[PDB]
Amino acid sequence: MLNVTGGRRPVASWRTPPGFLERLADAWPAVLDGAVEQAGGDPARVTRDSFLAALREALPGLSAAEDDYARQVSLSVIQQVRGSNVFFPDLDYLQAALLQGRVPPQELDQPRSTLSLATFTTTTRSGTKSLDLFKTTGVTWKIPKGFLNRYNDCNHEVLRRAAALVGARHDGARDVVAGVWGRVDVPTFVEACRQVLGEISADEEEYLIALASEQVQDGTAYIRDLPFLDKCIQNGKTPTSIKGPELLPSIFLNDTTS
Amino acid sequence: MREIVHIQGGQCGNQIGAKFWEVVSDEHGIDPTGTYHGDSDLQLERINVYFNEATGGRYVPRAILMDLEPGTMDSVRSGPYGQIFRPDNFVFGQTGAGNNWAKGHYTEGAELIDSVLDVVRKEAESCDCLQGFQVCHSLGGGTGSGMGTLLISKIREEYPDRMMLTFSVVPSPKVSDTVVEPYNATLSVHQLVENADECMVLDNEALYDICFRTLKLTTPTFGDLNHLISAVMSGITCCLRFPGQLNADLRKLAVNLIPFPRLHFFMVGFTPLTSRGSQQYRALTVPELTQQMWDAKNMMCAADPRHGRYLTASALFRGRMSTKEVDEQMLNVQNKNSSYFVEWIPNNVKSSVCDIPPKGLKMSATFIGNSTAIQEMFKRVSEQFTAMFRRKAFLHWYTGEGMDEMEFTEAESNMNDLVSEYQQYQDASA
Amino acid sequence: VVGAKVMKDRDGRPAVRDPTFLAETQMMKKDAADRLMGETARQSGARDTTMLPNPDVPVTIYTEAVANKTYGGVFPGTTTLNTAAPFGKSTNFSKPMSDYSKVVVDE
Amino acid sequence: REVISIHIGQAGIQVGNACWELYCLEHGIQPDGQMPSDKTIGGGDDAFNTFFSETGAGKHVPRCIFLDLEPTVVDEVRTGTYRQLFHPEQLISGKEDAANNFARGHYTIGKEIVDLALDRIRKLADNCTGLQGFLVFNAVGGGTGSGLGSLLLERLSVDYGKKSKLGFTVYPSPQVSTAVVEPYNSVLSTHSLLEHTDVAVMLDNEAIYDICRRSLDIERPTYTNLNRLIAQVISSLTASLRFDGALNVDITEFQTNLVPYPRIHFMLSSYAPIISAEKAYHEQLSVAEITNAAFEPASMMVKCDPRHGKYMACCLMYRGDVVPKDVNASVATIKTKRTIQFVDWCPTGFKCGINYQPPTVVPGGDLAKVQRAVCMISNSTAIGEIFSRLDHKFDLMYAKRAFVHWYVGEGMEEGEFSEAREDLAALEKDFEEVGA
Amino acid sequence: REVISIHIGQAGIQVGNACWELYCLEHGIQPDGQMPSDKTIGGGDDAFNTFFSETGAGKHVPRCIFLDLEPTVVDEVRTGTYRQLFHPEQLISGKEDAANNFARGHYTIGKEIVDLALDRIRKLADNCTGLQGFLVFNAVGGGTGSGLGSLLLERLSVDYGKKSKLGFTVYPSPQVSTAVVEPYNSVLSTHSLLEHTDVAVMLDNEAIYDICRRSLDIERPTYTNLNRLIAQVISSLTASLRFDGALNVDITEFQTNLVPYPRIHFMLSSYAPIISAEKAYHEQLSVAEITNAAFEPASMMVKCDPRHGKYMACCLMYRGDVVPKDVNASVATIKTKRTIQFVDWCPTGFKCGINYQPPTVVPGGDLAKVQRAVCMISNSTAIGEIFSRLDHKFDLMYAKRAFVHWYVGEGMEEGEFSEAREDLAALEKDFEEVGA
Amino acid sequence: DAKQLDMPGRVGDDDNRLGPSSLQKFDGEDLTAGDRKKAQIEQSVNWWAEQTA
Ligand SMILES: Nc1nc2c(ncn2[C@@H]2O[C@H](COP(=O)(O)OP(=O)(O)OP(=O)(O)O)[C@@H](O)[C@H]2O)c(=O)[nH]1
Ligand SMILES: Nc1nc2c(ncn2[C@@H]2O[C@H](COP(=O)(O)OP(=O)(O)OP(=O)(O)O)[C@@H](O)[C@H]2O)c(=O)[nH]1
Ligand SMILES: Nc1nc2c(ncn2[C@@H]2O[C@H](COP(=O)(O)OP(=O)(O)O)[C@@H](O)[C@H]2O)c(=O)[nH]1
Ligand SMILES: [Mg+2]
Ligand SMILES: [Mg+2]
Repeated sequence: MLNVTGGRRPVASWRTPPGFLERLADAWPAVLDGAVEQAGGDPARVTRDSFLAALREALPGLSAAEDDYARQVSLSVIQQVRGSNVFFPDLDYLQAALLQGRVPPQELDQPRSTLSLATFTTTTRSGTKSLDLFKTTGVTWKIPKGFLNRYNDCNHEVLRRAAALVGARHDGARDVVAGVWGRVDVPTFVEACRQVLGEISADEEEYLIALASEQVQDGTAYIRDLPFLDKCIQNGKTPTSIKGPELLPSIFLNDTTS
Repeated sequence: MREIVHIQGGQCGNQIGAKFWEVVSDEHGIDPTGTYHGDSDLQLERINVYFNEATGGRYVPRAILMDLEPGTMDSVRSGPYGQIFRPDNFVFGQTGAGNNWAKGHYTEGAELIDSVLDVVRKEAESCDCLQGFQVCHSLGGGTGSGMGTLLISKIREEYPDRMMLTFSVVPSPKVSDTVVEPYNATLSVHQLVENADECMVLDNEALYDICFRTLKLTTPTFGDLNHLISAVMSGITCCLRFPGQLNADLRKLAVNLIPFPRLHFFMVGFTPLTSRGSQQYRALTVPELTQQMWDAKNMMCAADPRHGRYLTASALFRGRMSTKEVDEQMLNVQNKNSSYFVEWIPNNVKSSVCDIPPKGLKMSATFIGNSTAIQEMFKRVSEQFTAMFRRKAFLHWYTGEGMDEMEFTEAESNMNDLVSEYQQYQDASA
Repeated sequence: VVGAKVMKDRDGRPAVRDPTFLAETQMMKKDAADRLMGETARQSGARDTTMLPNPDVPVTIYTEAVANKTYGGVFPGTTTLNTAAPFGKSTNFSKPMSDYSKVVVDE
Repeated sequence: REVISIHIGQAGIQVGNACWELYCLEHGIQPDGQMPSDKTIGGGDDAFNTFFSETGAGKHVPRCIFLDLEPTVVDEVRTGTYRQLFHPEQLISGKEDAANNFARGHYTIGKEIVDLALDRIRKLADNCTGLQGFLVFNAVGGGTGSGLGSLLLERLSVDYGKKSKLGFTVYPSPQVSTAVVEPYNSVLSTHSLLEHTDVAVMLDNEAIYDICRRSLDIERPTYTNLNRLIAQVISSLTASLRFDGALNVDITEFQTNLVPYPRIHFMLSSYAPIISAEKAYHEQLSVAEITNAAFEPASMMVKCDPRHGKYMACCLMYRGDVVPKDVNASVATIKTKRTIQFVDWCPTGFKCGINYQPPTVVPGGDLAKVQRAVCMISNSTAIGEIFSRLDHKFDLMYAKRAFVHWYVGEGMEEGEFSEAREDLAALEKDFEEVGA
Repeated sequence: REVISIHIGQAGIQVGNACWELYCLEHGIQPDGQMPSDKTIGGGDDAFNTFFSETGAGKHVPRCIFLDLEPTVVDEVRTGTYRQLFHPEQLISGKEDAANNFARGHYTIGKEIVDLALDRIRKLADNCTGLQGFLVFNAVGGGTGSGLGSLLLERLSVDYGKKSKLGFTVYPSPQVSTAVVEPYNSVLSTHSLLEHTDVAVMLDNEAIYDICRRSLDIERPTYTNLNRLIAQVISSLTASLRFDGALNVDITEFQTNLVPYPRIHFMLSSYAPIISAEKAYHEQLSVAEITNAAFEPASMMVKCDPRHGKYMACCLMYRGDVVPKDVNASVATIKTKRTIQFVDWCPTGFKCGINYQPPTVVPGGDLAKVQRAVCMISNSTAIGEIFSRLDHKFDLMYAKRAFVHWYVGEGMEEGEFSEAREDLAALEKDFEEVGA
Repeated sequence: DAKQLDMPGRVGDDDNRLGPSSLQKFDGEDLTAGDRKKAQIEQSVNWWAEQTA
């Protein structure tokens, strides 16, 4: 099956005979006719025996290894899917598998992560996530120069305003356990920070946006923990458990300082 | 001026403490960010009893958390009103006693308690005039019971003058979690009768009974049990924190309730507590508070007081009340049920009034009755302890650690003579 | 016409039922009473719950707590950045100092 | 909190092949090794740390060693879909079988395989920091599972001594049996399973067969279905270490609250609800009845009848939609009923535990996705009935000196037979005397 | 409050299946399990809880166990319309019949099925919390209805005892009969039906044939029509448990107000009006004439004439638009009339009960939508007539020891034949003395 | 007429006066349980239809 989500399963990847791909490229439009007319006129009802016979008649050719390769690949393809194992689910899947020489084809692979000179973009389940270098690692962000002096004095008013913006009655402390403090949107947080600290430079504001957009929970739109976001912004550090495959080496081997 | 250092031991200790600090923080109007937000000035003058001003309106509680498992501390730090404690005061080990009193008293306690003693001493001299230490723990687990008990003994040896409250829940057979509950409760109680100043016996059995019969909740999770016990602790120390027409500190209550030094186990209640279907139909008078306060099905212990005699009793009231009404109700209660009160102590009811209610309530009450029905609980535990100990069940888990057989014999004998002294004081005459 | 339990009283008057008193005196469970009388109980006690974004996660008490963001407060636990598997133990605060994955944001 | 799991035998690593498939699914780890692309920048749980270790660049190599003597089933693991998941060194494999021969597996091939095995485990424990305990998996029927199984448990106990070794063993069932010399293997194994295991959990096969025949209505069950639900039991008693719960118990609690005497560690496990997808459609799941369902002998994991015995202690792991309110109500009803009876010396014979995460399904598994479940681990005297049932059919074959020449040729003598027999006799006297 | 109903025999589950059709229609249950709220105008309430349990996910399964020995009729239920309604697990089906044999059904086969049955009923009773009582449906003519029907009742009295066990039995008719060994079956069943049934209600088939011939004037009825109006009787005597009326009578009152001696519980029954869709419009239904019509022998459910007997006690259930005034007037004029007579030592020989909800109709049934109805359950000495007529033709066959070799070959002997004979003799002496 | 001029201690579910310190409103009592059970039913129906298919 090709339309399935596509998962990271390891591959077998037989080595293909040399003169096989260029001959399949022009022969397969005939093999598709042969297999269908042998299966009775409709797709998805082809036995691997009928497919091998149609292949053998369409490409006379077929030295020993060149035939054994096709037979073994067809066998793996038919077992790919759990069920009856009497027919082929997708003829196009089989064709692509036979061309690449991989049991699961190149087309069924993941989307990957783009890494332009600075940024790092990952297409995730809910939207896309991005990480801008030259000013951060996974764990520690680079704090702006004149921000902490101005933040540490008016620190608490930021959250008082952030909760008043989402509708917290600041007289009673019932709403904090009710959970209205839990849900705070990212633009509302930055707007409260603007209303508290006055003019916020574009750089410092972007710093705030980045840290909040990190700390926000996946799925929902609001942050998880406001008093924790406080010490987060104060310390300039983040509990990100930055993972391995392609982001972890690309941060610490490349020269992102200058 | 008068100060209370809070100590929470173990999982139950930490979760009770978390709801307690939430309750107090709302009473004094401090938000999760650790700054003042309230309206009345009457909240500021007596937060030195519980907090310490750090920097520009930043009050951190005077608490010391102590346990042996990471999950409990994260449950503390992750919730709201969790980012207000100081991380230095989070003395904390990570092996885990695991329902083993010997582990919590000889192996892990013996090396972790010195670091706990550092933090508690540092926070003890952080203030001027100690009123007393407030230790909240359990008697079922190990890291609460065992280490908490060694902490009590060491503190009482360092500072013997200051007061010492201990809110201890006792394992009840009706809701009995672990198997070695009696092996922990028996040894812990024996140390409590010689070290603690006064104890306030709670139990989950009566707490569940309250949430079912009186509150009539549907899903009484542990959040509400901690909710109830926390309200009890706040009601105890309202008099320190707020001006009253008749004040009553911790040492004043203790001297009015404890007639003899070994006889310091109290049963507690709270008023008002009514279901939300029945809050439409009620009134708020002092008689309306007393009828629910002295109600046997509102105590927070599983001891029916009409099975014994109230040695002494105490009542702390809060709200705009009339002292004549307060004292006439106590007199009427003492005169109607004239058999459940001891003879050789006339006027067995100490009382006090404070003018500041909890936020949103009009009037409230808190009861502390030192009865002789508490020997019902200790006999109920000691009979299970001797049931196992006649047969050395589970005994190897302690004996293979440094404990011997004599510790169990003396612990049972100390439990035996205590319920003997309670029986004799119940059967005394004049 | 399905027959009610208590249809009419001694006089010829229809009966308006009080689900809250039933939920109190456990004559029926509240979870049943609300669904059975969804019209009055919504007016009497009930309101809707907040749902997780992913429907594959089972819906239980703790999942509703973590949905409406009262998880850490009502229930002793630790809040998690992920929401597909909410109750994953996270011990960043308690991790020893030399642990290979330990940040010091809280301290 | 960290725990490593060693598997000894062809049954051990088939159970492990089902257990680890369940663990990767519970933590969202793709079978090639690493979490999906969503969790690459910020990540998440940090719960996996007790079973996996985050290696290198996007890999989570589990904390276990499969070990066997024939390379057949091990290479099946090496060539399956989990080629990438297990480090190559961890999957140990000898050259020739022990072949249902305890002596062969204990004196002939053990001496060269166990040194490599424990020199791997040592560097696994050194990578570990907060080791909770080991947990072993073996069937005492064969030769590898019993022979070097016993040899490994012996050398583990001399290297560590007091560390908790949870032993999930598989005995031969009374009637459904697949070998002939398995009585000899079982008796010679239990003489060291008594003395080196901390807590042992019996798992007979015909009991699980009746479970799949009756409850899950799988009319033709293979071994993969058995190993699937055995994995469910392991997952349910370790979920407290992995995910946070309202009332947690670790591995140290089992040793504390279920072993009243150091020589009595044999636990009849159980599980509920074992329900198919159609009976779940018809039957409601509430804490009261699944607590009852965990106590009936038609849902235990060992073919024995506790109505003949007296419960010593009981442990109850709950997962999912569970409040302490009703579990206290349920254990109340259990303790007031009299269709089951406890031992007099234990008056508080229960221990509950609650976790938040409900058990998962495995695609291809037949259990329905439920909101709650219960795993009981009890202790009784029905186990003492099992050992004598096995002791009799060992003494039958030993009276005529059947098959003895195989063991004596491989290196032992007949003093081992006499001493293993009188050990079972002493253990029988111990169980009868405790139950009084 | 809950009441769970067990059914024993091929007539048991056919009666059970007309009852449960009527119950599902009364509480608006679609046969696939759920109730559509839109279609039913009636107000919603938890009245259904005494039969259906809120199971699974928005599903209601009855509190019932069909049990039979032939797989034919049970598997026919599993293939019919109500497939998804019942459990697959509650319909207990044996593999081989008792085949018109109390012996085969009480000694040989009962000992295998009774353990599975009553160790399932324990799980239903555990699901209940306010269990009112069991009620049994059986025909005593067959083998499993008689044999293990008595074995079930015996082990019920041992297991529970104080919970009420209402019995609705079906005796063979005097002249219309389907079997030959039924005298032996009925006698050997009734010896235990004496001391183990709490309240027994007799139901004969020719009497019901008379009803459908005379009143409903269906000239060619089947067992379904018999099953249908028997379900009308059962529904109308549990309606007080289900729907509260002006004067309710629960299941504990029949025991109190109709059983003057612990060994005298056999109740004539009746029903009125049993009226087709065309006599309904013409006849004006009022409380007076339906109280009259429920008292003639032309309208009873047992072929006997109480004119030869004395009414020991009576019980009148009313449904629909009944005020207490006229029901009190009708019971007054019955008390004054001398065509029937009450026993002298019982002066107040009535117990009325009134429920507001009218009895429902089954679309495709034969009854019309009726405003008000009466279900009488009385007690007399005409039952002493029935058992003596049956005892005559039991000793008739037993004189030549006919068919005896069947029972002796199954495991019986001659002693229980003798003692079951003289037991009916003592009971006859009992009824003749009480009627004095 | 202090009794007659006084409000009831708790007025309904949402009440601005009733914080956590005052014990008139408990979190443990939940009025959302009714609909939460409905959500459970929907989840189970979907899951088991999928598994059956
Ligand atoms: N529960 C369970 N038992 C199994 C399974 N597979 C094999 N067994 C048991 O394994 C026992 C025989 O030993 P094996 O595991 O087959 O082989 P061995 O233990 O490695 O001994 P050798 O054959 O000498 O290598 C039998 O009693 C089976 O019950 C399984 O998948 N599940
Ligand atoms: N009233 C009534 N009686 C029935 C009905 N169906 C069967 N019977 C009676 O059932 C009696 C015999 O028992 P059956 O139910 O036929 O068979 P059984 O009870 O399973 O006993 P075995 O045939 O030996 O297995 C006969 O007297 C029939 O009159 C019915 O629908 N209504
Ligand atoms: N009131 C209350 N009791 C609790 C709580 N948690 C556990 N318990 C009780 O404490 C006993 C076990 O205590 P445990 O957790 O082992 O104490 P610790 O481990 O030393 O902190 C059990 O009987 C529980 O019923 C809680 O949060 N509140
Ligand atoms: Mg093998
Ligand atoms: Mg039949």
